[PDB]
Amino acid sequence: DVVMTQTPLTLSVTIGQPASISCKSSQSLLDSDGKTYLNWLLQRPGQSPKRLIYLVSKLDSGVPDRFTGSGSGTDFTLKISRVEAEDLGVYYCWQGTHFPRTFGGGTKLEIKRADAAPTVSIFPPSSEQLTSGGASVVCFLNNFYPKDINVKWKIDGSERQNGVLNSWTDQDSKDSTYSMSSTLTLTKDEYERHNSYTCEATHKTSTSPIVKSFNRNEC
Amino acid sequence: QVKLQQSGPGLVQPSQSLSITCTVSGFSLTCYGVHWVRQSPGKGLEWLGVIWSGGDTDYNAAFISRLSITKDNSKSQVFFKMNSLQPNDRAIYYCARRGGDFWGQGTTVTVSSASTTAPSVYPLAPVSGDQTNSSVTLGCLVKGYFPEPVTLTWNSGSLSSGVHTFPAVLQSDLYTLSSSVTVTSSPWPSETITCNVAHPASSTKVDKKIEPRGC
Repeated sequence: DVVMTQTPLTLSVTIGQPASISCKSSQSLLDSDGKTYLNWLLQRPGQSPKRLIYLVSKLDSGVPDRFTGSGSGTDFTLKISRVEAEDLGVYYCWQGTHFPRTFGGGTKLEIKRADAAPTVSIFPPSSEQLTSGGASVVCFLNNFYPKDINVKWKIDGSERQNGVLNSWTDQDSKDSTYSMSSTLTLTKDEYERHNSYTCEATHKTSTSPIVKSFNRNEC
Repeated sequence: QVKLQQSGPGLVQPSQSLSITCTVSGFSLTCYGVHWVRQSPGKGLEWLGVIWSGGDTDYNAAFISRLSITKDNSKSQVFFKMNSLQPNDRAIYYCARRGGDFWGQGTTVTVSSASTTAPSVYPLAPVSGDQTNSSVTLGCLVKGYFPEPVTLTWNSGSLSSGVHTFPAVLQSDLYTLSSSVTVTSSPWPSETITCNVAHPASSTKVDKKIEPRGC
């Protein structure tokens, strides 16, 4: 088959700073008809893939001219002159000369911006949920830059590490930061059996954790 | 216009077949081939097959044995049908124009012998609001559902900025999704925030307006 290899696997880069991604095939992409079939796609989180370039250097309609396609035979290169907040996502490369119409493995593009602390919010189990067998306390730690963060729960001081489910958002196309949510979940009774619920996030912006909590005895 | 809208089952039981209908529009099936590529979670875009304008197809060796791509030139519809689906064939299936690259919305396939459980949408409201007229953040929780595809929105798309929907997480074989919204302090009391949810599988359309509380 035609093995397509994209070298930069991941790539962080400051907005306005140049970014090249390389795609190399195990076979020449120049066809007998005289053309070389190589197109660069882009798949932002959530949405479907979008082709930016085709025929190694031709640009699709609407595709901003900050993208440069070049290469020949087996060595092709993509180039964004100045990366903007909307360039985030994974880039793929495919070849349409040989039949398995193979794809490159992908190149994650992560936009470097300054650090930002999470904007933590705490939420108590809504009565409607309480009417069921359990209760879930949710904590929203959003808008921090470095994806790495860690939230530790506490119930009356005694830290909770069981019954917690965290979830990250993946870089936001605007404001380019990250987000996460942690949900501690107990049994209805095991819930109202306590008083203070603590959600605390340790990020690099400070040396002491960010703490958000609530008391069942007061709003 | 030009867009390939697709349709198919989100859940399948092992061995059972999968059939997805790509209904293209904006161009001619007698002039463009339609590709079928899928995307195994984490893995990536894998090419499965194609049917050219001349009705002639080309398949990926690895799938040929159980793939059947057909179409209807006049109805503007391609027909993808794979057989003997195993759990690792769980992915998002696409339909992408051969030429001017237009792709489909995608169709996710879960391959398990498990329920289709309808979600429980519980609102999330701040016990005590922020006196400083800066921001107020509300949330929505969608617990207990199976086939991962589920849509969520705020004030039916009207509320777009400040929305953060976190991918659903799976615990004891169930998914839980969660979304947030951060309006200014002034908005929540005056403007009516509501989280509209819908798990396409059980046909569950729900609306949860975030209301004030106090304990």
